[PDB]
Amino acid sequence: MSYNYVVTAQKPTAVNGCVTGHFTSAEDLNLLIAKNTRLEIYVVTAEGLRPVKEVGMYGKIAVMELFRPKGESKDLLFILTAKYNACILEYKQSGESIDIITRAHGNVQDRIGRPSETGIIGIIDPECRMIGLRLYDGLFKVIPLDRDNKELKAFNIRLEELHVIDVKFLYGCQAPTICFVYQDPQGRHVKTYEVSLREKEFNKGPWKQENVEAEASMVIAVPEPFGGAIIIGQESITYHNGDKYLAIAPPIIKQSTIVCHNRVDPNGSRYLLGDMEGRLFMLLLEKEEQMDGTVTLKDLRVELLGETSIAECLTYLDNGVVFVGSRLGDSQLVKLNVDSNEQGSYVVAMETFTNLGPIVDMCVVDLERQGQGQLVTCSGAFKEGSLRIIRNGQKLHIRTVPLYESPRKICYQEVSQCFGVLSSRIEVQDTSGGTTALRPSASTQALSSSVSSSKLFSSSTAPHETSFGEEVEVHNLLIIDQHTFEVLHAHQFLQNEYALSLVSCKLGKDPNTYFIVGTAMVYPEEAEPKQGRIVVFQYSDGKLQTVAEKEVKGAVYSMVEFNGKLLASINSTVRLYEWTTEKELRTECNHYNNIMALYLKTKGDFILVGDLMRSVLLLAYKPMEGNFEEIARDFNPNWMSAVEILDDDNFLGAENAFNLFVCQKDSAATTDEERQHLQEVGLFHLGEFVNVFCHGSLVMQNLGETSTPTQGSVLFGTVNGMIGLVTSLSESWYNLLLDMQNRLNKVIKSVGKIEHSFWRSFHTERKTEPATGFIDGDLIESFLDISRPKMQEVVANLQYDDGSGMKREATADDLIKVVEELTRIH
Amino acid sequence: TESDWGKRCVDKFDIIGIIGEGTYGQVYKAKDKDTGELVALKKVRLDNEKEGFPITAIREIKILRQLIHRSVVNMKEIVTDKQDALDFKKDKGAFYLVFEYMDHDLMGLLESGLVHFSEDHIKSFMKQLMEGLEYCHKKNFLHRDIKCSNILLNNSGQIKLADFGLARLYNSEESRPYTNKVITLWYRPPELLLGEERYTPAIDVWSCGCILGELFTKKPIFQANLELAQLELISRLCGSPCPAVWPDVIRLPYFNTMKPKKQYRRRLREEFSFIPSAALDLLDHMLTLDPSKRCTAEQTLQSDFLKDVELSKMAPPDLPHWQDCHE
Amino acid sequence: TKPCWYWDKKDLAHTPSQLEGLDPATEARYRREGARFIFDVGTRLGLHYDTLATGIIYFHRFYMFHSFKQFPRYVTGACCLFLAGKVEETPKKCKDIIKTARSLLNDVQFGQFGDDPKEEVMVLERILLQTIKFDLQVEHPYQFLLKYAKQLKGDKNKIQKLVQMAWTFVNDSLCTTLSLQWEPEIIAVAVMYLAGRLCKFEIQEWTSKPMYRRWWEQFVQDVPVDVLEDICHQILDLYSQGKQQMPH
Ligand SMILES: CCCCCCCCNc1nc(N[C@H](CC)CO)nc2c1ncn2C(C)C
Repeated sequence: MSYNYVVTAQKPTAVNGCVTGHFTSAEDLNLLIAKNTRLEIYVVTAEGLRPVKEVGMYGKIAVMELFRPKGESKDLLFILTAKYNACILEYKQSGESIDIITRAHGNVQDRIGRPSETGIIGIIDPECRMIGLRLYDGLFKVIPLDRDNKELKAFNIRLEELHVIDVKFLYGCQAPTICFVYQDPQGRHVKTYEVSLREKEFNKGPWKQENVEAEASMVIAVPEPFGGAIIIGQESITYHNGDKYLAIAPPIIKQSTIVCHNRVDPNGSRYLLGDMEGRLFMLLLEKEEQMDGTVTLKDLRVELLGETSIAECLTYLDNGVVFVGSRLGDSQLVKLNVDSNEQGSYVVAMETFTNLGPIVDMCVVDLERQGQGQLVTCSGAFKEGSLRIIRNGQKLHIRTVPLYESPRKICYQEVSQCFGVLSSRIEVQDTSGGTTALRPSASTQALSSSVSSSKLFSSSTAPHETSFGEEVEVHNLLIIDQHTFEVLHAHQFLQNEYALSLVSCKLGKDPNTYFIVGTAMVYPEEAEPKQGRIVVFQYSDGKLQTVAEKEVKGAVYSMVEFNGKLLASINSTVRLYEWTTEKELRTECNHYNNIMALYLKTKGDFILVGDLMRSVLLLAYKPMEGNFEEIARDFNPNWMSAVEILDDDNFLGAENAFNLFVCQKDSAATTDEERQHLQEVGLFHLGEFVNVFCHGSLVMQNLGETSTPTQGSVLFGTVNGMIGLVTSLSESWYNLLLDMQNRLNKVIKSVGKIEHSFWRSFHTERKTEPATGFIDGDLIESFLDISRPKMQEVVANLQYDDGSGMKREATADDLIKVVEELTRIH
Repeated sequence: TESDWGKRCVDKFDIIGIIGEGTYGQVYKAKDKDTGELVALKKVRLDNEKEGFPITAIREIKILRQLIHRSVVNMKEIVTDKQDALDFKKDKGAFYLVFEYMDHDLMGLLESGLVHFSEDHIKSFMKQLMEGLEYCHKKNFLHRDIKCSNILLNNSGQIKLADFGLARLYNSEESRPYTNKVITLWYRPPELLLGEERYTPAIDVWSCGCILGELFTKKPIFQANLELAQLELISRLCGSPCPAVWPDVIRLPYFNTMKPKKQYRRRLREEFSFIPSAALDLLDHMLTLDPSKRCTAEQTLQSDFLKDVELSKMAPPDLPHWQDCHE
Repeated sequence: TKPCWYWDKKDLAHTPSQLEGLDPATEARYRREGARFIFDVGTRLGLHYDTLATGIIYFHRFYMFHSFKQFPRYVTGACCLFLAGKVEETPKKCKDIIKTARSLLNDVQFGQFGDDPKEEVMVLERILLQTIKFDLQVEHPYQFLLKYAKQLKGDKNKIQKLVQMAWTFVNDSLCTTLSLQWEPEIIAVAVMYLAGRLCKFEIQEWTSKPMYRRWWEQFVQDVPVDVLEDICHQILDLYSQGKQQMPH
């Protein structure tokens, strides 16, 4: 039944991969940046990047590699989507007309296979004879790069080594060779095989296996003159080529895990390395030429250059310029200097590209009383952590508030003209027995500060041992002014106490407005936390006061204000507390039929419970009796990431598989069995990971609203920085927009020839369903961008229904008007 | 005494919530007021009275009071709604079948969340399942509805089989006419896609094999929505039914009717080459087309894969818990 | 765990029926008629012999807990057979049982079903299920007669005569309260003991222990001849009082 509409307000910003090459012309130097489902093509200049083209694809971009087959003038682009949609693409430009050619395409999914732990890997031969794909444990898939393979047909070679860490095609080999690090019970080893297109199997590889570091992570293919491979770990870097073996183990890299690599000098003399704390290193290959005229690797050296944003991908461009692709914080252009500055650094930032990073939580607040509404996000992680203030003004205006620690939850308290923000920072066990923070951050730079002195958990019979160098999270409640975003106060919670939930509200007959935090005692030994606190704070006159504390037997994953009472979820339990005249929390009633009560939302006396593995539940408070009632459950099991209530009958959910769904009350009340079934009337593959749903709109709707067909407004934040909006439609409007989608999909040419219907199909490893109850507003909003011939082709034979006129033909100009009104909801 | 079923009232249980939609009534989770034990209550509604007390429930009562095994769900008692006072006709109150409460069902564990299954976790799982099936098969009972949802798992690693609603006795001496459509299509054997109608205990073995494969991929093996499409998928893997491998296939009602696209060759070992050797041999034998050549439950327990598994070492499946809450 | 379904002959003088003023002869007659009703109805419907017996065993047990004066017997019998069909997987629609019951009962007898025969029966299912304590599984002398006969080796024709004569004795014992006094295994042996004594056969000769004169003890442990003799006496009592004679 329920009909809804989903549009993008801000496209994915997190950088998911980046390559360089000669894609647009055999002459230009290109930088291709991949954000989730989005490809950005840039041209490298002496000042920075000149953008040239951006396309969307109907799939999450998993593999992106540039290769130049023999006979081609310029590089071609290979992409594989997370649904295993593969394609080869070409850039073609005719004067002012830029388009992307689909040269070959197909889906490489296997009927049977176990998806691998280290994810899809895609590598291409140096000789461009074949494309290698590691999709499933125990299997290696080969797409031969022959001229006739326009469908990208492929075969699997049985692979004995089931648990593969990373694999790359090796340079400087007589036959196509793969070098891979694998894990078996004896540790990790490096092994090589040769790949045979004629025999369609592996043959014994060129050089000997060895046992490598236990945490060996990445494989680097070194080009001639060197040949062979370099293996990056947590503590050591090793180079293997035939019988040659080197190992450098500088103490500096042990401090932080290395995650990305990129070649600087095409000859392999220099490589870039980055680590999770954002440090950027230079890996140097010291050459020694022999009397044979041959060149051998003499030694390896590692030199620290400076600090960059935590980088998911690096790519060196030209001269001293490096592009830093960050998934957790802002991406950058940085220049590497030969001479260090006075602080010892060789790295100086050039440009900063906004990344909303992971949006852990967010709230909508009208800071200026305009009625427009502004969006305050918890964005970024670790040192890239920040708040973001977002308002419409045609682009979005975004203010950034750096925190240098991970923000977890945010909530606005108008009475105090400030925000409350939960945050965690990393300290390391130091020689004092205590801990030391790697850097100062918001919770340490607060004007005034406090620390919980709670004695509740002081009664620990069992202690917990600490080793020097281990990381710990230190959680804080931050009080932040709504005009200056100065950290006015920082409250530090107990040792090993995690802050999980935050609300601002009044309770009972108590006129004071409080900050309330739910916590969990997290010990490495415990699979599931068994201790926790609900803490009532009051922010008054620049100081946070501890008002009351209620001990609980679990983690307070979620809390919410409920008609003057406090609704909190503790592990499996959902509890309702009353606030007494003695300023203490008193339990009224409980619900125990859950696995883990991760998410809570309310409306009136109804409560929506989001569970770890049991989808969504509709609870109701029955005031006559003073307890809970089960209205209905979604017995179709799903792993929830966030939930929201749309109206008294429809409920919205987000899956850990990047899927959205809507459940409704069956409203066919004959048997209790029907009433207690929430039926999944809506299914939609979003492609993003939704952390937070939040009612509100950023548009100026205070008297400027006029009228829109869409009703309601839910914003949501995702891990890749994408912000979207969900809204409801009348049956009439859905049918019109849906019928138009089917017309647009026939007209619009997809990159990679990916069927739009396939892309939006609900998808887990176990199920694939066609989408239902959802209009892809981003497809609808593309009607305005298609050429006039295509618009009129779309409207041919299009009829309206349930209107002033029952059947009414559509013209191309009629739909341009409707779509433009739909673009005004964001 | 403990044996006087049907009299004790459901007042003795505090109802926690509804855990599932059953065949003959809703299933509830509850706590025993006196002991504190958690139980599951299958509600039996005869208020429809089209044919009175459902046979599906009658089967589960008749059989589960006979079957006692660690891997077979236990029916603890039967309790009733407050009965109408002094009237035996106006009473429309329902009966409740009291079972032990199991923490999770297998469908739930896989469909949602990444539950990790190592070789040893699968060994302990399959050994319990097949051992239970052997107990039932030695007692000459056929489950006939083996699905992932009907396999229950406590966090302790104990496995128990659950929904005996479609179970009936099997006589090898006296072949009897049976109901053709018995197992769910995803886990249905080929002979029942061709309509044997006189099925052997081997039907259950095929289902458990489909599970064995599913545990190694986390995805069901034969996902099809129509009877024919299932036979095509089964054929793409196991080979097409033909007298060469199944001499009696020609006797089945639909053999000539439901031909697959090709006469496929068996690829089971190739498309499952990533499975351990001991396991692949078990899968190959369980997923044999001819039910008279398909291994029995006893033979599976006497396999290199399960023979030496020590049941004392439960080896629970890996459950994420706190770590999974926030990625 | 499981309920005890066996009483002593002496205990039958204290059934509810007896204590409401029904005399022993009448309750025996009522049981015979109720049993023969169940037997005849299910036979007309084509029911397996186990299904008939199971209904009869429910019926005989039922009137250990209720009085014949408050529960009309032919309604009870029909209800027993209905459930017995579902238990033993030989099901019938309630409307079909009523149809057959009406064919076989006169107008007075069918009066017990009141104004709505199907209803009077379906409603009783609730009571029967609680009464039998949901012990739906029942074993019958038939299976033990065959399991034990299969282990007899000798003259094929003499053994088959023994089996058919004993089988008839089993069918006749369903009308008696023996179903309530002795486990079915004993019944199967007792009927073998009676058929042999009437056929002047010496069964031990056909056993694996031909010099073990108490041949039955290898089948049923701990059975004194007294028990077998008491059972035999009760079966032949039904034959002598009526006009019918031993099958031979
Ligand atoms: C919060 C919602 C879910 C939480 C609970 C997850 C399943 C609980 N475990 C059981 N599941 C089932 N299966 C049901 C129908 C067959 C549906 O799963 N039957 C069970 C269970 N415990 C005992 N029994 C007896 C009746 C056999």
